[PDB]
Amino acid sequence: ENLLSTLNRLAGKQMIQVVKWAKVLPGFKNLPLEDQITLIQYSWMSLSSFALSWRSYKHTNSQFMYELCQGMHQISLQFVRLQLTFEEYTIMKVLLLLSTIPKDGLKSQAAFEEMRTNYIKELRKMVTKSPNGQSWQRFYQLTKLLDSMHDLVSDLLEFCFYTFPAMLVEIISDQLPKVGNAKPLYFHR
Amino acid sequence: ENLLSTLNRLAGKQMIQVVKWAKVLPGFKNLPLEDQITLIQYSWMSLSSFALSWRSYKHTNSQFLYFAPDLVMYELCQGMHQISLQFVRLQLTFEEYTIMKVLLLLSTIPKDGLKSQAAFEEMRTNYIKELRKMVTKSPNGQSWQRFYQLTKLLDSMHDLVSDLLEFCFYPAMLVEIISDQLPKVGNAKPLYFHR
Ligand SMILES: Cc1c(C(=O)Nc2ccc(S(C)(=O)=O)cc2)cn(CCO)c1-c1ccccc1C(F)(F)F
Ligand SMILES: Cc1c(C(=O)Nc2ccc(S(C)(=O)=O)cc2)cn(CCO)c1-c1ccccc1C(F)(F)F
Repeated sequence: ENLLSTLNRLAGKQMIQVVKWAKVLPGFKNLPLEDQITLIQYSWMSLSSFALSWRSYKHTNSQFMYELCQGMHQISLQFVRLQLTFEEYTIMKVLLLLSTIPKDGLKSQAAFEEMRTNYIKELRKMVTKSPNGQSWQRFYQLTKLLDSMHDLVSDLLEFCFYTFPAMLVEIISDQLPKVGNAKPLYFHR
Repeated sequence: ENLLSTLNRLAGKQMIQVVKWAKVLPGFKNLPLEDQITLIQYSWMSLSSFALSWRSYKHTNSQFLYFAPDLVMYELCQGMHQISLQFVRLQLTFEEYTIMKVLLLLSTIPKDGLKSQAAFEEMRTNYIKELRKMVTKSPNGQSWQRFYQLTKLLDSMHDLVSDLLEFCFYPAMLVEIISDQLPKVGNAKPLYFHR
């Protein structure tokens, strides 16, 4: 009984710490607030898998739902193969945040597409400086890894839409709403 | 101890029922979501005063401030009771209430301006026009007169609550119901670098 509760409570501790991180990313809180929410929601499983596999690779050197956990452990091993930088994690994290959208599209697809492109360019630039042994190779791998991140979580998004709150919506809109200062509008001066 | 708790809990019951009402108003949920929130926030005391004074005039014919059927500070309540009496003077229609309510919702903004001042200014204008049209059909006893009164009444509604906005300032509930229908949660399209 106790196990599945704690992971849904750690999931919650982090989902609030993701918001705080995303809200410094350039041009995020400059998106529509509808979209901020949608983009964090849709990404979350891609985002978590990466983050978990990362802390595997960093903390216990890729040592520590076994159908489903096996994937993450497998990626954390890939991280050692690539000797992934932090830079490459934080960028690839952002990219995952922007890799899952609704088929409908977002409020401002135009704004979103610039942001994603902006970041995809950061990666491009960032691997004409940290490859191994040319740049184009490093790019092919980091990209294909981000893709396989979707495949890992491919069939487990419906199975989340169950577990998928009033918590985060508080912290996202928190800083953006702009609450003495009030200007009332009169019909006669 | 018990009194001031219940009014802050009736305030909360209504704050959620305002959201649901606003979200059918034409061109509201078409505003920025930042603005929906700001507009409901800033208006709330203008909005409540009108609504309370209205249920006075409708339910008990302007005798007691009918806070609810579950309930049939006097510096401040005196104002509302005073307005509810004005309502009888004008024999205010429901139409005139619901429109004037919307106008109050769009009558208080931050001096900074909203995310989409342009969008907001069209909305307000749109509704100010509804009034204008709506009192070239329900006056008494010419149209221009009825406008002067309903407008000056919406103004006095700001004066009534003039100094009590700080005292309100100085939640996670409504933010849930506003964004509720607007965010658009199987359907997911993941974006691949290689097909
Ligand atoms: C533990 C967990 C987490 C989690 O911790 N995620 C996380 C995301 C980002 C970061 S970051 C970028 O480094 O801040 C850190 C952590 C998300 N979920 C899914 C909940 O809907 C679960 C969960 C719940 C129930 C069963 C199974 C699992 C699990 F996903 F673990 F398999
Ligand atoms: C009761 C109340 C209400 C209230 O019920 N408002 C309301 C708004 C719209 C509608 S509608 C359009 O018809 O749905 C109905 C009702 C708002 N506040 C202010 C709270 O910040 C209080 C309150 C709390 C504490 C002390 C004093 C008061 C009071 F305002 F009453 F003086």
